[PDB]
Amino acid sequence: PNFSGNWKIIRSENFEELLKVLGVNVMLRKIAVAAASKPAVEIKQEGDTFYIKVSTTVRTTEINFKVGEEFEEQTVDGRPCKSLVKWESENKMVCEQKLLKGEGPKTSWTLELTNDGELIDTMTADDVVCTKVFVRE
Repeated sequence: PNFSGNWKIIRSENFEELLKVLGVNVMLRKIAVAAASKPAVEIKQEGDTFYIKVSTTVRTTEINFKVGEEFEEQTVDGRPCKSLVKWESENKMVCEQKLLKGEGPKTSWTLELTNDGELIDTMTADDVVCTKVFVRE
């Protein structure tokens, strides 16, 4: 199995709390939760090399990485970070993030494919876990 495709969200849990624990103000949180309610997610996987584009109503990020090699991206609250993805198991990658500037709560993300073809995206900030689930278009 593999991750390539266009993915549409089917479940989202705890996203506002994730932003809240990173100090995001209520006005910005409300805007962000609504903007991300139906994101466009596109993944192109070539072996261990990934391209991932995520677009909300007001923001669009593009990341390019190979498993095991550091790359620059942003945290969920928009801070530049150096990231590193490893395979935790066959279907599941986990990313540790380190801020380029300053300090803050520990943040990470994981992406896992299930046998039924779902993509589970987990983001952690401090002690808060946000889970989103997607299916292929």
